[PDB]
Amino acid sequence: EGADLAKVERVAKVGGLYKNFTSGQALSYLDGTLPGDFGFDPLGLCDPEGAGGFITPEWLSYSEVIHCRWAMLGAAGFLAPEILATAGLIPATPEEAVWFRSGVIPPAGQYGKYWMDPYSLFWIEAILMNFAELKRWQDFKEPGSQSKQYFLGLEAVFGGSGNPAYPGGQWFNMLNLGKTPEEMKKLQTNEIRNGRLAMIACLGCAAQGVMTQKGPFANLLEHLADPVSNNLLGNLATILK
Amino acid sequence: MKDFTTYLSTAPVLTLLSVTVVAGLLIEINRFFPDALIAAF
Amino acid sequence: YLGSTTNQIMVLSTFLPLVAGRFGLAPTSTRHTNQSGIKLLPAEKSAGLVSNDPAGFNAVDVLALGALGHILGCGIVLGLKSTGNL
Amino acid sequence: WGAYEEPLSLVAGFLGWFAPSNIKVPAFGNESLFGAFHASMLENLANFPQGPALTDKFWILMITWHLGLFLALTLGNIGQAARKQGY
Amino acid sequence: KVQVVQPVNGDPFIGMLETPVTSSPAIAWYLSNLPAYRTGVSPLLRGVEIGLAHGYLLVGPFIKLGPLRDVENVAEIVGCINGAATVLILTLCLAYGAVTFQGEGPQVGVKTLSGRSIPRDPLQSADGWNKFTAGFAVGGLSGAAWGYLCTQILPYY
Amino acid sequence: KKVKIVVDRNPVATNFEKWAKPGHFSRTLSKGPTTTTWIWNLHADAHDFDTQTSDLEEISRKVFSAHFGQLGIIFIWLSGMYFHGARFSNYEAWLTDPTHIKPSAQVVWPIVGQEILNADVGGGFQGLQITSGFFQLWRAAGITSELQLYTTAIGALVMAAAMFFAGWFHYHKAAPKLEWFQNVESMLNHHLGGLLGLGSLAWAGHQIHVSLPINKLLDAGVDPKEIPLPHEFTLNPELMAQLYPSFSKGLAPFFTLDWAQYSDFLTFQGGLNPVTGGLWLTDTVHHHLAIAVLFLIAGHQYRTNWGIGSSLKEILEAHKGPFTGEGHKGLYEILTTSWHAQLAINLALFGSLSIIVAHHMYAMPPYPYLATDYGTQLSLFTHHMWIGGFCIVGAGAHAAIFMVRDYDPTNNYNNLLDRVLRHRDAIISHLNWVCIFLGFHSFGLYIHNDTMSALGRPQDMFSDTAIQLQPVFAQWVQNTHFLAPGFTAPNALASTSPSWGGDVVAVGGKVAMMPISLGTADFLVHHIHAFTIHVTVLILLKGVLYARSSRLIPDKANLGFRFPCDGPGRGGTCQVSAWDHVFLGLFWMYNSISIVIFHFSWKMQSDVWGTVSANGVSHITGGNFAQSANTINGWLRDFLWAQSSQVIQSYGSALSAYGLIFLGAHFVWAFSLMFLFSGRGYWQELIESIVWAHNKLKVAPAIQPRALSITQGRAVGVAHYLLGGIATTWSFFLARILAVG
Ligand code: CLA
Ligand code: CLA
Ligand code: CLA
Ligand code: CLA
Ligand code: CLA
Ligand SMILES: CCCCCCCCCCCCCCCC(=O)OC[C@H](COP(=O)(O)OC[C@@H](O)CO)OC(=O)CCCCCCCCCCCCCCC
Ligand SMILES: CCCCCCCCCCCCCCCC(=O)OC[C@H](COP(=O)(O)OC[C@@H](O)CO)OC(=O)CCCCCCCCCCCCCCC
Ligand SMILES: CC1=C[C@H](O)CC(C)(C)[C@H]1/C=C/C(C)=C/C=C/C(C)=C/C=C/C=C(C)/C=C/C=C(C)/C=C/C1=C(C)C[C@H](O)CC1(C)C
Ligand SMILES: CC1=C(C/C=C(\C)CCC[C@H](C)CCC[C@H](C)CCCC(C)C)C(=O)c2ccccc2C1=O
Ligand code: SF4
Repeated sequence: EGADLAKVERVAKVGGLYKNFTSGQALSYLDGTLPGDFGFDPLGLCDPEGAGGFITPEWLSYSEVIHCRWAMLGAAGFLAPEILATAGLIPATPEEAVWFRSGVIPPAGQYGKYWMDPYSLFWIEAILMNFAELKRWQDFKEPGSQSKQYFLGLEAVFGGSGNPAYPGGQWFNMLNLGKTPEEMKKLQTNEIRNGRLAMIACLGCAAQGVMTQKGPFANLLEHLADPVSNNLLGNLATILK
Repeated sequence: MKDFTTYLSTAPVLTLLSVTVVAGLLIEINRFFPDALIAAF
Repeated sequence: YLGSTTNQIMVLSTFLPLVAGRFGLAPTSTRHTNQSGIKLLPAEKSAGLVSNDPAGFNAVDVLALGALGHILGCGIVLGLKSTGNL
Repeated sequence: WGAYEEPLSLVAGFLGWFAPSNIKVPAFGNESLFGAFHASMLENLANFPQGPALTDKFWILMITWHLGLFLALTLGNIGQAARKQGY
Repeated sequence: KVQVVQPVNGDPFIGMLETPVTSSPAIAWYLSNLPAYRTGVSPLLRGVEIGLAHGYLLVGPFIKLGPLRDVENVAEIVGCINGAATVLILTLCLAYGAVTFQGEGPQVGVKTLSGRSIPRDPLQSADGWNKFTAGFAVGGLSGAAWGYLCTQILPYY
Repeated sequence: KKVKIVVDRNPVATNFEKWAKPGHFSRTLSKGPTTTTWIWNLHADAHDFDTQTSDLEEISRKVFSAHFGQLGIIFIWLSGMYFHGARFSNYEAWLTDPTHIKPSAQVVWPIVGQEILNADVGGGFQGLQITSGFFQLWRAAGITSELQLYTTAIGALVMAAAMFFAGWFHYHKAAPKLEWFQNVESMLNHHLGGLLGLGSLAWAGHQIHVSLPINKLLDAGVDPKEIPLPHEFTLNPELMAQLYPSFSKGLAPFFTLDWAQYSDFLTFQGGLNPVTGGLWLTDTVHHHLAIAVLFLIAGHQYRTNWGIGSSLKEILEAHKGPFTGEGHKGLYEILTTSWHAQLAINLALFGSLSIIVAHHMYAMPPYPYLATDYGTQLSLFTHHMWIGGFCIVGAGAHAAIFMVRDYDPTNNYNNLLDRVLRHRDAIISHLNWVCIFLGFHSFGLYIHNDTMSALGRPQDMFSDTAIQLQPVFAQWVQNTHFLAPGFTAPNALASTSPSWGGDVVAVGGKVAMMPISLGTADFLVHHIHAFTIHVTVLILLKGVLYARSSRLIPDKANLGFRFPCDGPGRGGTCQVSAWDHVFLGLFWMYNSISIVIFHFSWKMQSDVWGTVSANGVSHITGGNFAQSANTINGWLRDFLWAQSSQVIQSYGSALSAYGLIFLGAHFVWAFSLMFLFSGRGYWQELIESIVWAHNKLKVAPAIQPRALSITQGRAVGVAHYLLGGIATTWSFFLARILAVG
């Protein structure tokens, strides 16, 4: 093989370390069409040859965008309560406003002051998410659907577009941001990069919570106070204490 | 549905269901009328 | 722990295989050995790997050489501290 | 060789004349594998009159030393006759 | 690159192969120097040698394992037992010779591995087997007799 | 080139159209059931995917889906085991008294007086005594409660559903292509490190955070309902540190290469735990961690999508010497295109592994309160022995199948396979001679001892009192292992097993393990085992080597792998195919395994199992093996007749079932003789007369009744013979061990 020179040139223009991890196999299908395409695929999962089931370029790209958005929401939700509590804006102590102590994991702590118990909340959550996710999936299977059957008049904004990850109709794109194709591509790149950073941040928050038993903001402040001592290597002695 | 009912009508399926029904009937007869050594009418 | 004998041995035992494989002294993802195992063959680029290093030292080479160096260093350190030295 | 067709070349004497150079190295405990084997051979009778009893130190020492010597002999013969492992 | 396994006498369509066990120089020499593979030696002498060796090696088993092994007179009893065994295998040889050699037929020739024509072994004949059988009796009985003498002599034993 | 996931979308539609058409997979079963032979042929070729299609891709897909279905079935079985242990068992009560309460996990309904089978096991519970060892396994895992068993059962049901869905998905939705299955390098790399290595590491982690604390508290003596829950130990280094002080340092010693600090829970002691009688859980944790690291390292040798790695084909083709001509060339093509060759290799090693497992498990009891449970020990040993023997016979069968169908002379020229096939006569003749020599010098010794004993000459027998046949080699190896600690294993505190020698390990008044002395009887039985194994190997190897051709039949390969014969010509060619060789090998394997299990049972009941009364060890049979196992009469009287009184006197008690099966099995076995000594012609003519009787009353069926084929007759006879014999031994063993254990 020995790469293709011209194909590698595109990845080289991306900058950073996007070149030391690219390969000739990945460059055969990663031509930069999709936003965030930096030629990274050492395992060749998005190879269109022999694709099927859930291992397809369309499904994988859609899943990556969905994960990006969910991770951005998760990271913002992981940092907002602790930051607001550390400043005294909300009537919750910083150790009680941690994300893993809200009630998601009762053994790790739970907030027993909600308007109703977490299990019933999950029941309502399951019904609502079932509706939303099932409609989104049916739209992915049949793009023209979801806008034909009556749905209290909301079906008028479920027409979608060609790309399942970017419906952006009357509701999903209220402000009509990114009117030109180039601007939309740039904004999509921003969204993909932010979502990837949020995914990495969410995984880091989970790891830190398991190893430090504290919140992300608390970990950042303690690391800033003493970086040489408060770090991964310095916290190996006490991981679940 | 027709193919499923046709499969259920095959010799092995029907044989196992018939044997199971007969065995169940005999077991319940012996459960409600146990130790029937002779035909006492 | 930093700057100790164990740290020095681990760092050296991990970095040496990396420099060896980069200067054509240890097998990598481009240069392999024949059936004998002691004769390095010319670099072959059939794997399609790409890297910015002038000699072609890819990332897979870093992972493989680092893993081997870590295994050797761990064994050396354990043998040294389990025998009286170190 | 003079007789047979034995591929055991005369130049291959390094097998049996080099294995002791490595088996004589001390192993911390006792004094050395070959040293202990030779001492047992010269002490627990000259491996001919009476006997090494049942399961003695001499038995394990002899078995281990012969195991190493035989493996070195055969592997070296294979390697030498294979010409840098040309097979 | 050497192939130690070759077809028998280069012919690959004969039910036999040449291996370092069958075509080994030392093995071939030792096997060829046995009294059984002597086409030019009288069958009687070869039979005497074979009988002597067999009779001598046949005493030991009964000496150390016979029913009367725990008695001082075990050597004599065993000498007699070996004599009986030799006589039995003697009648076996005679029966085999009388059944095998009873007719004549224009058999095919015999050649060596190189291709040199050689006559058939005289042992494979009516008179050849009889002479070999007679020598086996004298040698077999002598071997058993010598087995008893070795027990009495032999300072080590 | 380049390992990747290649899959075909929706290849087979999901419907019941073919469910209503039996015999759709076979082309020869399309003319309908004209005779009753069609019904048997429908089941005899259901899983013979090689005949249903000529495409290797479809065969591979069928095998993959069948594997998923088998996994689902195994998961259902596991779920049932856990559910029964959680709802119809006395596990909770057994935990408080594991030395007196007999494990039970089955309860029968009262219908026809069968409620007598609900034995008084203990702990206010009535049920059937189980010998699977599940209670010991659960205790070693720290289950403690019944809710955990129920949760495991539900999880197993979910896993079974997932397995079935996976099979359906991979056969009807996303079916992998042939090139995906032929990735032996990737498959080996994932099965070595990702499967074995990762599984061992995960089990070690569970043992460290769940098994070690719970079991330590149980051994020290604490009520099971008072021990902290597993999560309280897995997520609290303070309590776990209270139990294991090395944990106060966290993970720092592991990353600083100061592993010695972890010596409290990562020991290399040896022997068995004197409280429970099993292996030290810390030693097992250390073992699993070491093997996990080894497997993970081994899972990085084969080359895949990168330059690094080795090539199986390159390694195989590079191993050739002067005595093997071409060498291993062509083996890679055989193992990457023939499923039968892989099945043969896997079955052989799999059965051998099962046998090794049986040996290592009785020698070194790995679970707590397992050695003192004689019933469980004997049952596990015998079960694994039978599984291993069956798998080995199957390996020989599939080797013959490959040699008949997938063999190709153009691809195997002057290689190992060709050279082996070119001198099969020498191999078979030498194996036949060694089998005869072993049979003589092994069975004739027993016959000689019997004759001497009957003649009033015990001084002429091959016993420890007269002509001794001491196994000096085995005794030397045993003593070497006994002296290993502190010498050839300085970091070992004790030997691997107490059988090598030493003191007696007894738990709850019963001997858990003790030195096993080897004498003349052991020498004789070991040579008997060698002889039987050699004969079985001779039969299987002869079938595999002559499956293609032979001097009698030069075109045996054309007739196929499974055919009855080649007519009565040439004197007779009955049972000349490879299938028949497997048919005979099954009988010989049964004989070998039967003698092996008999030897194990008698040896453990006479020199190991027993009770300690501060004055010595009172074995179950009093040690009569060392003085009676040298004759056949001793085996018939002191073992078969003496130990059978437990099964023939079980009527009217809880073990009555064992007394019933014991007889039933005897029937099935004898029943097999009808199919083994008969022929097809007799039954066909008898069926002709019965058919005439049916026609006389207008009740003859259109599906013309036919006698079972010659091959089917042999298969039925062998199946019934082994079922009857194995079930007889099973009933005898279980009744005897449950009545005196
Ligand atoms: C056990 C054997 C097995 C094997 C060899 C395969 C092999 C394959 N599967 Mg499959 N599968 C299996 C079992 C198996 N599967 C089971 C039991 C299920 C039911 C749950 C499925 C359901 C399934 C679906 C729905 C799909 C596949 C697909 C595929 C193909 C691509 C998968 C891939 O590599 O992408 C990547 C693999 C992953 C992303 C897996 C990561 C997520 C899992 C949950 C990781 C956890 C596993 C680990 C053991 C958990 C440990 C415990 C944890 C606490 C650490 C591939 C050929 C895909 C396909 O058709 O490709 C064309 C596809 O869509 N499989
Ligand atoms: C920084 C992260 C980020 C970025 C750069 C983008 C970018 C984009 N998104 Mg996306 N989105 C995100 C996060 C992000 N999103 C998250 C976390 C979710 C989960 C809720 C979504 C869910 C989502 C959907 C469902 C859709 C998009 C769409 C789009 C595209 C439309 C243009 C646009 O609105 O620009 C984005 C502008 C910004 C990111 C700047 C706003 C930043 C502030 C803090 C947000 C404040 C919002 C607040 C609730 C306003 C309330 C009142 C308001 C209505 C006036 C664009 C490329 C649509 C599309 O594909 O068009 C075809 C579309 O269908 N997004
Ligand atoms: C409801 C779901 C469903 C349906 C409708 C089908 C339908 C079909 N399948 Mg399919 N399949 C399924 C699920 C399903 N399958 C699952 C879950 C798997 C994974 C195991 C498979 C794997 C599979 C393979 C590999 C193949 C098919 C094939 C077929 C086609 C014909 C074969 C057939 O069904 O004969 C009828 C089958 C039965 C009536 C049942 C089979 C016997 C069961 C599995 C035994 C279970 C053991 C049970 C415990 C008893 C053993 C112990 C007992 C003695 C007590 C057919 C259209 C074949 C095909 O395409 O034809 C060329 C093909 O080869 N299937
Ligand atoms: C780390 C990766 C991995 C793992 C864990 C496995 C594990 C397994 N493989 Mg698999 N395989 C892999 C990679 C892997 N494989 C790859 C890369 C290939 C392509 C070269 C294959 C091709 C392959 C074939 C052709 C077959 C298997 C089979 C099996 C099963 C053997 C049954 C057994 O004895 O184990 C013990 C059983 C268990 C532990 C049951 C638990 C199962 C859990 C869920 C493990 C599932 C792992 C799976 C790979 C996760 C990804 C699936 C995801 C997409 C949902 C086993 C569960 C055989 C089989 O039985 O088919 C199913 C078989 O036929 N594999
Ligand atoms: C992983 C193990 C494995 C696998 C996958 C296979 C797979 C296969 N084998 Mg094989 N085999 C195995 C192990 C295995 N075998 C073992 C261990 C043996 C030694 C006994 C054999 C001996 C063997 C022979 C002799 C033959 C095969 C054949 C075959 C092929 C056709 C099977 C078929 O559909 O027949 C039909 C399957 C059945 C009729 C199932 C019947 C189950 C038996 C008869 C009942 C046993 C009773 C059971 C224990 C429960 C008793 C309770 C009862 C009272 C209800 C097939 C590819 C045949 C072939 O032609 O190869 C191409 C062939 O003739 N095998
Ligand atoms: C097994 C589990 C592990 C999962 C691994 C598989 C996931 C693969 C993800 C790898 C990334 C792929 C290639 C990215 C390629 C890539 O890097 O992209 C470049 C990266 C992202 O920048 P952009 O995407 O904006 O690049 C465009 C511009 O850079 C143009 O020049 O920029 C960086 O340099 C940040 C990365 C620094 C790395 C952060 C680590 C900081 C920690 C330092 C710690 C010091 C001490 C360490 C002691 C321990
Ligand atoms: C008691 C031992 C248990 C094993 C049973 C031994 C009986 C089997 C005898 C059959 C021999 C058939 C000859 C095949 C002839 C044959 O295969 O051709 C010769 C064979 C071929 O080697 P090549 O030079 O072709 O090597 C290239 C290979 O990569 C390709 O095969 O080399 C051998 O000598 C194999 C060794 C056979 C001898 C095995 C005995 C090993 C001794 C093990 C002793 C264990 C106990 C003592 C340990 C201290
Ligand atoms: C690229 C590539 C290529 C090659 O070839 C292959 C491979 C290697 C495979 C690759 C890679 C991959 C990766 C890296 C992955 C990763 C991922 C992640 C991390 C995700 C996350 C992701 C993440 C996520 C989603 C997350 C999310 C989150 C969330 C929702 C949260 C939520 C919450 C909140 C708010 C708060 C509260 O209190 C709690 C809760 C309720 C909990
Ligand atoms: C009895 C006998 C028959 C006759 C047996 C026949 C025809 C089989 C009869 C089967 C009947 C039709 C079913 C009986 C059902 C039983 C109650 C249970 C059978 C188990 C099945 C479910 C597998 C042969 O055909 C034969 C052929 C070759 C050698 C020996 C023999 C042989 O001994
Ligand atoms: S008796 Fe039966 S198996 Fe034997 S040759 Fe005749 S038909 Fe064939």
